[PDB]
Amino acid sequence: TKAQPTEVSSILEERIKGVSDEANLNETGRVLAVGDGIARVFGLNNIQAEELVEFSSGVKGMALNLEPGQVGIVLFGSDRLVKEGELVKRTGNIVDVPVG
Amino acid sequence: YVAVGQKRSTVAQLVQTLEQHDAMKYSIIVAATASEAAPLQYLAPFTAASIGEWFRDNGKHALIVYDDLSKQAVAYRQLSLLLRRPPGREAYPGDVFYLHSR
Amino acid sequence: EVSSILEERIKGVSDEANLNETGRVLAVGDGIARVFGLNNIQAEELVEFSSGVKGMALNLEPGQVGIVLFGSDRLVKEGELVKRTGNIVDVPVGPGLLGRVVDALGNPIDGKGPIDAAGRSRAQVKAPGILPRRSVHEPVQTGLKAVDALVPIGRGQRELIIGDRQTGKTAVALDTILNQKRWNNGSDESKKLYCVYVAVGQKRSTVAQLVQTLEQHDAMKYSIIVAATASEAAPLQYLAPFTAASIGEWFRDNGKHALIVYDDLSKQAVAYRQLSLLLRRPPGREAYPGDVFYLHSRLLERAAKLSEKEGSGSLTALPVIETQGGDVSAYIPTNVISITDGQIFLEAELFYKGIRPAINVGLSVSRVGSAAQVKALKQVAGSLKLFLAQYREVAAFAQSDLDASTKQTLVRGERLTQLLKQNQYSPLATEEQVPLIYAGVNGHLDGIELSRIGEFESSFLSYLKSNHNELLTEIREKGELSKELLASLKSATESFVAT
Amino acid sequence: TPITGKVTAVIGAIVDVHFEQSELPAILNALEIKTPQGKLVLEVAQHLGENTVRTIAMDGTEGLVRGEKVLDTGGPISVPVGRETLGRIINVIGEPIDERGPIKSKLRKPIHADPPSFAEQSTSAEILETGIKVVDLLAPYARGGKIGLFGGAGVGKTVFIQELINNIAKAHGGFSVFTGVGERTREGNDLYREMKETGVINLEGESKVALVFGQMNEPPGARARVALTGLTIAEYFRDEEGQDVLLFIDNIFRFTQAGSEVSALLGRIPSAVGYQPTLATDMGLLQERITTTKKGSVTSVQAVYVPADDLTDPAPATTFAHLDATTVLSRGISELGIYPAVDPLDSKSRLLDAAVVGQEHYDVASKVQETLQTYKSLQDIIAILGMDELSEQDKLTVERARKIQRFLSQPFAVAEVFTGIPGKLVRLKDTVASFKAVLEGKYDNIPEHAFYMVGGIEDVVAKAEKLAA
Amino acid sequence: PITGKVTAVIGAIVDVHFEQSELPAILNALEIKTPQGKLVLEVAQHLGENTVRTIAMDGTEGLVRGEKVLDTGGPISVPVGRETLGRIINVIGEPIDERGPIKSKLRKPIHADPPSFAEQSTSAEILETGIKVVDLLAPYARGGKIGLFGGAGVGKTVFIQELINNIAKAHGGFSVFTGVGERTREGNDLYREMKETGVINLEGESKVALVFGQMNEPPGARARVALTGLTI
Amino acid sequence: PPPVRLFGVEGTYATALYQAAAKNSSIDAAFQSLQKVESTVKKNPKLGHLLLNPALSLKDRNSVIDAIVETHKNLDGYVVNLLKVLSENNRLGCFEKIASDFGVLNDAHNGLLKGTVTSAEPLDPKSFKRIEKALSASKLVGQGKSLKLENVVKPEIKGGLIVELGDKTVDLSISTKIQKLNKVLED
Amino acid sequence: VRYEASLRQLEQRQLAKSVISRVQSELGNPKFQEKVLQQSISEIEQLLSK
Repeated sequence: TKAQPTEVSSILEERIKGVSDEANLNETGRVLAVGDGIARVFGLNNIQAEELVEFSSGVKGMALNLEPGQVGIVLFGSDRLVKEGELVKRTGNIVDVPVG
Repeated sequence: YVAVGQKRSTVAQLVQTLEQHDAMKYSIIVAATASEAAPLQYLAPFTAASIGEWFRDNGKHALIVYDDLSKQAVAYRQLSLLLRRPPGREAYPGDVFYLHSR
Repeated sequence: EVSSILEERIKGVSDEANLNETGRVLAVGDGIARVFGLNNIQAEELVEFSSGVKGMALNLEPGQVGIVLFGSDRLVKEGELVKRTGNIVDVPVGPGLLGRVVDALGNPIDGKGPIDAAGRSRAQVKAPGILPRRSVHEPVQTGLKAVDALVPIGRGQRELIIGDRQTGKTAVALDTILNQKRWNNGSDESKKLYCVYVAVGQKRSTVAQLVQTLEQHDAMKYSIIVAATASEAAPLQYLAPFTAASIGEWFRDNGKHALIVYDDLSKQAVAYRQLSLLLRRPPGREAYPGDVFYLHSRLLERAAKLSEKEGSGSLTALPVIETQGGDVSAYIPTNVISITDGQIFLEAELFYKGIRPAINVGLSVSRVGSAAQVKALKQVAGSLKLFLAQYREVAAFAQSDLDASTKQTLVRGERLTQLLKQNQYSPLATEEQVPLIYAGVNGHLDGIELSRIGEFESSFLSYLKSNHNELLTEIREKGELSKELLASLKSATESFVAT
Repeated sequence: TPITGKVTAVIGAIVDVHFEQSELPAILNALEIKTPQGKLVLEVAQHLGENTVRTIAMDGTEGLVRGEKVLDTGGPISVPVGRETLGRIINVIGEPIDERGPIKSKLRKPIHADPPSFAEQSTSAEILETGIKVVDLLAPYARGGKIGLFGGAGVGKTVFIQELINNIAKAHGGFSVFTGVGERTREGNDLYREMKETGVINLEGESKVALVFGQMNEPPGARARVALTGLTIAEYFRDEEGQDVLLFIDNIFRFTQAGSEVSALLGRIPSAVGYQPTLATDMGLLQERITTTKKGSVTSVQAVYVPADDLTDPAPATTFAHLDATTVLSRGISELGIYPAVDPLDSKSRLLDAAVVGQEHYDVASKVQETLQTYKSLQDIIAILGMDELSEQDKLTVERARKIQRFLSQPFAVAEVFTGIPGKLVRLKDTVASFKAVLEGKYDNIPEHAFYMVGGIEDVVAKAEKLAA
Repeated sequence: PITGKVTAVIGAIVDVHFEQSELPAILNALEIKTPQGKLVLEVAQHLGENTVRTIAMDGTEGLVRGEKVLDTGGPISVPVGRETLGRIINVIGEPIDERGPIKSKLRKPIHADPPSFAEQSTSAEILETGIKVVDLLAPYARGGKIGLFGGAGVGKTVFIQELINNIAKAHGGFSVFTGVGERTREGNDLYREMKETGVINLEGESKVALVFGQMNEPPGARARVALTGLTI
Repeated sequence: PPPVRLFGVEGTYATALYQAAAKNSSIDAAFQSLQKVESTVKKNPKLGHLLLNPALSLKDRNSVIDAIVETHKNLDGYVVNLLKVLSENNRLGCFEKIASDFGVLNDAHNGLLKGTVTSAEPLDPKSFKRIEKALSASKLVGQGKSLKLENVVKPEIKGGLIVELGDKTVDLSISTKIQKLNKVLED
Repeated sequence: VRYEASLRQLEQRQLAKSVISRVQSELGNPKFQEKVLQQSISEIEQLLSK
């Protein structure tokens, strides 16, 4: 039909196995697509709008679209470090600068 | 001074012109060069403003140059169209106005 | 009779064979077809459908393949069985195509008997590297002044012919082919051209007129004509320059010279435009795809002069443009121009006002196309190119200063423009053109007034051969003028000017 | 690491691989598909997941079976760099095309290279002289400067770049890098021959010039990474070796156009008119990869093709950010019989703001610009009626400005043949002097033909002698 | 029999779904049985799975989904002969001029393939005309095509009339005037005027045949009147 | 990636199901149960097969699901969760679609090969066996792979026959050949 | 001469429709059945030799 998380075989195989918890939906979620200077993550249902989420390759990137399919996280760097399957952990702080 | 879309070489001439003219004492350069992605380019005017609201709050006077807000729309265009959001006018997403006015 | 031809045919076919793979089509139409299956197919393979129509694989996708139809929609139907030809898209190459009319598939469509071939070689190929290339040295003769050496073309050049369509655009090209007939029957094989005239988007009626015209002019026995006419569908027009150009390259890698005329590359752009939009690819600048550029640059660099290694072969090109009213703001014209070197800007305004050929020389240039000309043809035309771009400036302000010097230039210049004209479809010989440009360059059109330019010309030529043909034997063989020969001509031209 | 795969699809010239094991490569890693033809080198641009990536194709995709092996090299396409890259021609796969064999190298490097940071910066902007009049006066080159030329070929894009090499490269000495991004085949062969004839490169002797040339029968993905291949070679020289260098680039419109072709295919929605959405980031990397470091210093000259002569088109516009000087060449001016074809009102340099070119030079150039701008203003009135149906003061102004326009034509010296007038090499120092005299009426009393195709001051005098006779 | 039920009416695009072993080709004629007339649909695509996409020759307004369609086996077949000369016909091949039926002799498909290369003009043959002004300054030809310029109602209509009379004397030949997107008020005037000046008659055989496609009929019927006149 | 690709065209469900079920080992078992739950849907004649076009909610579909698992229980636990997924996306008509795909995938892993032998006449068993022998000899069917050959009667072939399987075909039909031959014989 | 040329054209179509009648005669006869066996044994020899 059209992409939803049931059109991707890695998500669906596990759904059939009755795992739909295991806290891939709390503070983390697993990357599913990368390229073009954009990233997309699966999970992230405790996300806030405009927040920063740290990709586990030392690249942190902000998130500007929230969707239950693929939360669309815009990167602040390299596509050659950030790659698929990895976990991302929500920083829990909206983007910020020192003032002084 | 806000510099979005520019080559480091250009910025490098400016900062030296200021130090000679005796006025890098109080100048801050917020930069997001063009090599550096579209979100950082976009976030650059906006963190510049916040650094100003602090000066403004405290009873101090400052000036913010936003060079250039036409490349800000462009940056915003790159991310939006690859997050597949419908276009406003000229391919620039229609909620560009909200960014610029706030 | 009618029984015999049918009996022959039925016996020349049996149409029983054993097959590899098949598809059965998914949903067909719009000049693109969607086929189900075809799991072992290679890319750009030829497929043949049960209709009889054949197509080239464009999109190989994981479950389906999207062929493009070489032929009208109506024949293809849904639920037909598609069988792999097993071979990549190719067109017959060899010297059994000279004086056989063909389409872009290589079929005889009236023909002059069935088609014989040395080889076949793939429609699409990519041109040799940087290393096997060499600059031009040998001049292309058009047998028309104003291009002769005034705006030079050489052998392996890619020099352009630009103007508004159907101002007599086609004749300028024919003359190139026609004029080369006594250097094309030589015993110097480097001097022979074998020419292909690609007719894309033109009326099938015009092409039939063109086939007959060449056989009257006895020139069809060293030219091929390729057809993807207006009637015949767009994906065949797209492929028409590519397929023909493979045929051109075959002459070029036997180390012999050739020519190919791509009429009109603006119509290749349209053909490719329609195919592109119906495949869902969004239009670029000027509503033409943004991959148009790719087709022309790949296409054009398979006409190039090769080095000593490759047999010092060449395939020259004259690409023919349909301009949108003499505008060069438009995408397709500039794309052909930036790849190419040299332009043959042609004027409609001039064609109407009795200048045949109407080859404007102001926006006509040669860059690397200027080392084509042998010494005779550098001497005689010397700085005429420059003088008639001093003439343009002199006439901007002849709506400031009015002096004898400016007036003198203007009189020479008008007289010179008149002189360039020559009869069309009998292109005046090169040896014959060498004296005429001498006269004018050496300012000897201060004794001839405009009305009599034509009269002087024939009477001056007749005079020269009967008086002294020595001069002309020299230029036929040597092809380089010496100072002594030059002076001898000057002495003769002034004699004729008085009386 | 080794990663087996098969070629699932070939949709356009943006092939899709499906890997046969759970190991996956990163974005911008390089992959090779084995065919008895050679190889095809393709480069990961997306992962679309389910172990199906989408890869940019640097070789035409003819004859590709589905279910056909691919292999992972484990990183981005690796060129050869060294000081044994000199005298060579390099393609895009790091292989010669001028057939001198395997290109001797110590380090082989990935074509993408993370840009120099804003802590490595030379503040240099010292005058370098072109040896062309128009250029010395209106937009003199600089040690740190970036120059770009725009508009379509008039005098031939390439040919101008050749004069520049003729003059600047025999008096700057040292290394020079040429990167030609999807440049026409024939032209590269003519240049190669000229350098050996003029004893610059020699394959039997030294080679203080290096070369990169692509070909415009190559597929769009390939012509896009011709630019990066040269650029890798350039950085090596600037930094590791620490030498001051040139760069010349012709034609960098072709980089942008190659990107715009692949943009659709990948699965992108592009920007209006048709151009890519990633234009600003990508243009950013190239022009910040040519950015001076505190080792050596470089000066670049870039050629841009416009298919309408509209510099308000989105691709010439993004170029402008990364340029502090320009020398726009316009088709109009060529057609009129003025070579070179520099437009004088669309010229700029950073040093022409003030006395960064010295006060005298600034006064002469400031007034030149004013005179020609008045001439352009009165163009309508001239066409509609003339100049004697104007005021007497104005009539002089028009006539003076007509001598200036003509005066700017300097005969080319490696294209002397093509112009047809023996070349003039007119110094920076001389150009200031010549232009000074002409403004005060000291040569404005003799024909508009004594200004047609002349060099310095001396030549103007000499064309009077001719006309007189 | 190849039959299917209507499963859409998106604009003037009516999609018919057909059952198994029952397959169209592109350009065929579909006739939907109705008590309101018939509607002729032309297959202009195959969307597969035994569904089609067509254009209509008449207003689609009032269609139910579920009405039977029947496939002829190929394009609309329009009458030809010297019984079809002096008759106004819409695209479908039937009288709109209301002088009872046209006596069918032979009928022929509206789409036909371009004639062979050896049968395209290999020379220009000059079409004779009684107008002197025409034959000097712009020779008519048997293979050529001559595009009129000027206003409408300025002499053009009468000029069209003139040419018919010369052709009759010159060769013996007839004509067909085909009107695309015809202005239905003007059609009456021209029909009356043509009969009166005797290039059409109710007394027998005629020269010019008229083919009219009203502008209130869908787009498709406007295009296809042009191929229908040519076949005659 | 599990052996045998069939991802996309809703066949992504089958691939997922196949691998998820391969690792416990109950693909045959599952297949048997999926066909069985599917059959008792089809023989449900009071809008459980007579309505398969969605127009039901989340919640009304959930109680249609509960009705389906009332019929028999013990299908294993993977294909019972599958029902849920299909349910969540609210596609009741793309339930049998998956069933057929999962069947195709299953009988490929087992190696049983479905073909077709179109004719317009219902051909002898001798001929069937002689064809089954010929296919088995050819590289078309290997070993550990079974052969099923199904004749169908189609009106669109009229005389002659065509063998088809593994998208490989040998076509000795009379109907296609008579048409091509007729075309060349109008010339 | 023109009519003779036409006669050749006429001849070509006449001879066409006669072959269409015989196609209908062959499919009408139990030659439909005698010839499917022939197809069968040819197809057997061929498929055996892949």
